[PDB]
Amino acid sequence: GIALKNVGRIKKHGRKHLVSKNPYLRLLVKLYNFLARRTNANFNKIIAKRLIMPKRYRPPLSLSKLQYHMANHPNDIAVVVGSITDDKRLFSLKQLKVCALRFTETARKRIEDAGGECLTFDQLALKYPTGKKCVLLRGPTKARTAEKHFGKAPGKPKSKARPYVRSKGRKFEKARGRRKSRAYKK
Amino acid sequence: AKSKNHTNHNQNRKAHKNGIKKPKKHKFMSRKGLDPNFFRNQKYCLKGIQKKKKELKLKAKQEKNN
Amino acid sequence: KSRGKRSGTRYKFSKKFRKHGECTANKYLEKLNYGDYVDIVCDSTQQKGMPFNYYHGKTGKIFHITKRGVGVLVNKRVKHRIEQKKVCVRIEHVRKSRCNEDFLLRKIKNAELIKEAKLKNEHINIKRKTEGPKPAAMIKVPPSKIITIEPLPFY
Amino acid sequence: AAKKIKTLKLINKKKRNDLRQRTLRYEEEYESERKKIIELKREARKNNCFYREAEKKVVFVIRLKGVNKLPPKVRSVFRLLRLLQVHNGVFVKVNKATKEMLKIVEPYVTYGYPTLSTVRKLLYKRGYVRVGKVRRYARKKIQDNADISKHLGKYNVHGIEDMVYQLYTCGPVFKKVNNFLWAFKLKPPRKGFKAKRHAFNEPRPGDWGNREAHINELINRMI
Amino acid sequence: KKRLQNKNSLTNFAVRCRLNPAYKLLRSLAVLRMRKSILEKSKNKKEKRVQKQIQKKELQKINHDYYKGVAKAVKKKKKREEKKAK
Amino acid sequence: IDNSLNTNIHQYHIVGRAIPTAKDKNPNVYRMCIFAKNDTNAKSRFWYFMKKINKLKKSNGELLACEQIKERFPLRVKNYGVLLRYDSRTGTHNMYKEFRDTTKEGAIAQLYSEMAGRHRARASSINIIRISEISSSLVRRPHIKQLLKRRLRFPALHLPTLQKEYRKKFASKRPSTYRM
Amino acid sequence: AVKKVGKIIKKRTKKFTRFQSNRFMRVKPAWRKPRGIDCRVRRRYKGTNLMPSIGYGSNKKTKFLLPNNKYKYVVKNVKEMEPLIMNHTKYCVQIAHNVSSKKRKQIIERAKQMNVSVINAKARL
RNA sequence: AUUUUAAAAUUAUUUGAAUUUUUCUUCUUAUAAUUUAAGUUGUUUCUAUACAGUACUUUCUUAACCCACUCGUCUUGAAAC
RNA sequence: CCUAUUAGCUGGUUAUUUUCGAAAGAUCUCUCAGGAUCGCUGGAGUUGAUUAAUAUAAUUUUACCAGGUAGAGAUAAUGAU
RNA sequence: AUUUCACUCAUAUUAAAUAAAAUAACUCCAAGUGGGCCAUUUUUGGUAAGCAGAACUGGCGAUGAGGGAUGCUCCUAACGC
Repeated sequence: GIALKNVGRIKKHGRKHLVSKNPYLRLLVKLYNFLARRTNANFNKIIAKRLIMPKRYRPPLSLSKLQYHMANHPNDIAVVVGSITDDKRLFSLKQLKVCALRFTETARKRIEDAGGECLTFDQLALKYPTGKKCVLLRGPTKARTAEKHFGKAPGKPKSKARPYVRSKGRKFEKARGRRKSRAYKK
Repeated sequence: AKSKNHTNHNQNRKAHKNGIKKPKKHKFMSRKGLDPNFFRNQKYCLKGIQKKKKELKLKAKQEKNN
Repeated sequence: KSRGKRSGTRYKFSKKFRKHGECTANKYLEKLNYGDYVDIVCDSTQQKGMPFNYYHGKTGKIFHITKRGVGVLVNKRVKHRIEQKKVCVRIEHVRKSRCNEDFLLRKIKNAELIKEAKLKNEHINIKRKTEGPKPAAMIKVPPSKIITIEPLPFY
Repeated sequence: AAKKIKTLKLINKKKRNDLRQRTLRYEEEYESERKKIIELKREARKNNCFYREAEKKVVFVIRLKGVNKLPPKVRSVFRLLRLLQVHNGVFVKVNKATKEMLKIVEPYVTYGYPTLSTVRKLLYKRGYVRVGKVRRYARKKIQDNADISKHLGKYNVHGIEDMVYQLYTCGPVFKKVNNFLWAFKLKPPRKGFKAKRHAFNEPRPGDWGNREAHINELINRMI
Repeated sequence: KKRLQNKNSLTNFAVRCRLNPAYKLLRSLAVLRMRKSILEKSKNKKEKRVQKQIQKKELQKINHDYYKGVAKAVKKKKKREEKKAK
Repeated sequence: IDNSLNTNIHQYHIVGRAIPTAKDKNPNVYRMCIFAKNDTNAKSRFWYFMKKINKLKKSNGELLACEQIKERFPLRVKNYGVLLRYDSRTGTHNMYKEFRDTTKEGAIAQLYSEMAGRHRARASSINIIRISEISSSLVRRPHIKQLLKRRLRFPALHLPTLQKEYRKKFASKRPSTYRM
Repeated sequence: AVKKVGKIIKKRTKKFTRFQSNRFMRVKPAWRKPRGIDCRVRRRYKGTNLMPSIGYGSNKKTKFLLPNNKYKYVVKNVKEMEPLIMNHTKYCVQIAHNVSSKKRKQIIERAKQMNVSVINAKARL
């Protein structure tokens, strides 16, 4: 017998393999795993890791946020492992070179009209194998509604978690425990 | 019937199984209920600093972009 | 069945022998600043601002200073995790902790040692030594005090 | 196109020569220290004086008990000493901190002063080394100076003889060498123990505690 | 690399010399020092031993003084017990 | 040399001294003769007695010397008188015993065996004080007084102790205990 | 006990039998892991029906190959020997149980002229 | 199928030096080899000059040495009277 | 027939291998054969580390704190004697 | 007090030691559990109990193996073939 943590086996956490059986995504994962192995590039390693992530961890990036993040590098290209969505709040776009998994039709048309272009990750590997002049970006991973219910339970003091309710009227979870007039608040 | 009232047995090894977790010790702490008339003045200080920095930066940007 | 605020503090919250009476006037003159370490020692002569039984003899950093009180962050063990607690006490029950005085003295001394060491470009070991095994010593002793010891009989 | 092989071979040759010279100096130092101790004791005896020698600064510790029924403090100390199995052995540098740690594990270990011959035998015939990436070590028997040079060469410790020197004399590179060295997995003693239950210092036969120079014969039977 | 047999670094001469580049010289010196003929030591044993007479003298003296101290302590304790008897 | 015959008791001369402090710049050193299995055990006994008699513990002390004392004439028979202090199950007693043999260590081994066999006193309960060679005229115990006659002789009534090889299971005829 | 034939090591023979299947006819000898509460075999009591474990697994270099040092391939057609034309030395062939005599004769002929060995060569004749 | 390489050692030549002063002295200069490197190779028999036996492989049945309590379950605790 | 009423209770609850692996504390409860909740556990995922170092530690050392249990006392107080 | 500029406080062994310390931290979903018992040491009630009630740690439970003839808890020691 030996006194070892976890009986002596190193335990990793998170994804180990691609779950999606999408042949194109599998080819892309193969290519970028090879790139990350054969080059020293943390850029390629990060892209290979992110291509594996679940849907909730490759969130969409809006055009406005893309342009805002790319504002200070007009000559480099922006690499997003999620999707690029159009933003109607943005008035004008300006010449963006962006590689991404997928582009919504409106975002694609807007980028092309602005004169930049949309790239796939195979083209990104072909033209920038080590990520020169390439800025890795990701959308808000914690902005989704599911996260609003997480953390401290709604009912703990100073908790910002939304409760699970059928509706949010005056007569749905608003009386005792949410105001001083009925027992306590929060 | 008569039940075992209380024991702290096995509680320590239960506690140490996931270790005795320590507080995260963040760099900044909320100043919500702390020293009013001081942190309000600190807000004024920060506003003044930001205004001076921003006006100087705007002057530089305008004079460099013509 | 009985778990009042001061339950079990018969001896902890009692003044020492011939050490009764209010605090000295010089206690009110001590300087406290934000973030410095402080010892929570309950002074039974002052009843307001009295810390809870658990925090007597603990140490913590200042996170809040008021006109006559202080808020100190103390780690308290709660089963499977340590958790921070903000205890608010009057300045009679708090005292400037010396838990880091050796650290501050070491800081200033090592600073003024490193200054001259770098001035003379001499490489110096600055860390504490945790001294262990002693070297060989070739010690002299005249035979007038090498006394022989025998185990003693029983009486 | 082949200059890389030539320069690598030249570098290896220079490294071999440096290791040779260093080992010769080490042997001279061992002999000189032994002679100096002998003559200093002679002089102290000739005079009306007492010569107390230095403590050996390094101890070798063998775990004696298994992994069941141990207090948490004892288990923590065992983990910090890297004594995880019933016949593991490690080198521990001697100071106040390590000695106090050894005190609370004393009834479950036996330790002593290793001497140069047993240090060399331990490293040569039971010396394994942590080769791989940090936290991915992959125990390998030495068999060659390449891994030693690769990991410890920045302290100029390329060589099993350098490791032996740094271990026997608690040299500047001692923590690194000791940590680089995998915990020794010793055999049971050839002639057996006396009683793991009882102390070496008890008048009855016993084993646990500080054996001092008597650890050498036990290591020899266990190696 | 494929693991192979771990050669005995103490008894297998090639790997021993590979690990310790000075070992071949050290062992050769030990062997040639062992190869010394018996006549020299036979004729030098008395010359070597006679020079240790002063060491033997001080060596007897230290133990003699130690036993004298032990006997003096014994005598003192016996006298103290005799005094306590009355 | 017969390891089945030898014991593992040796005599050690040990000198120790408290570490000098600011109170006293040079403490008085102490010396002892201790019989133990090895030098480590002898030093442990020395520090035990230092702590018991003086207020000096191993943690505040240092060892100036520890050397084994070898018998000058390990083949001359001499008589030893040994004082002793041991505690029984109900009290502590000091007794004086006598032996005769070639080495003080052998006499001490005889003493330990006799105490174990006669009083069931374990070695952990024995304190040896003042073992010394004594003259034949000062011998007090009759079982040794009888060993010092002008010419001493007796028969050899012991049963034979043969080797394992000749300790055969089946004998052709009954052996004789008379022999001699 | 292990049996060793050339490079082949069978770490254990005499396949594991279900606990208590020897003295209950409703309990078939096919192995079932005893779930139980105090089940002797589950607790690994000495001298009773040891349980199978991964330690008994065969060397994967010689795992699935037959005593003829070949992997067996079961065919039901003459058309299922084309892969064996390129593997005649490390695959032996076995005819499926439900193949008639005509097709069996054809398969034996094709295997012989393909110099591929047949396991059940003399079945149904 | 581009590290069973390189070196390390040994042998036979060879260069210079050192030295404990030499038929295992050491350190390199070059060459050619060998293994003590760089996890077992060789020889001779037998099976056998057979096509299934009295051998070999295997299943089964019996013994023999050692071991082995009734399973499932509730239970702190089941072989349980 | 409603009705396969309800049961905090008893009984049962069906292939293999592999990996990880508990609790029988606690708080509230018309609660004490139950439940919710915390703790202990698994699975999933991210951020990190992968740089013999930092985070970190049922460990020690150094420095500084807090205590009134063992002991001691009855002539120091109280209560006994 | 904050902000901006300066200078620089060991790091080439790491502001004490040691550390198969990142096998970490965090988040989500969820199971079972919420009758415990035993041993050493401490301890309350009881004449006492294989009694009742607590503290620490380790075990049994959930676990076989060698030993204690025998034995859920003792000793050694925890388990792939």
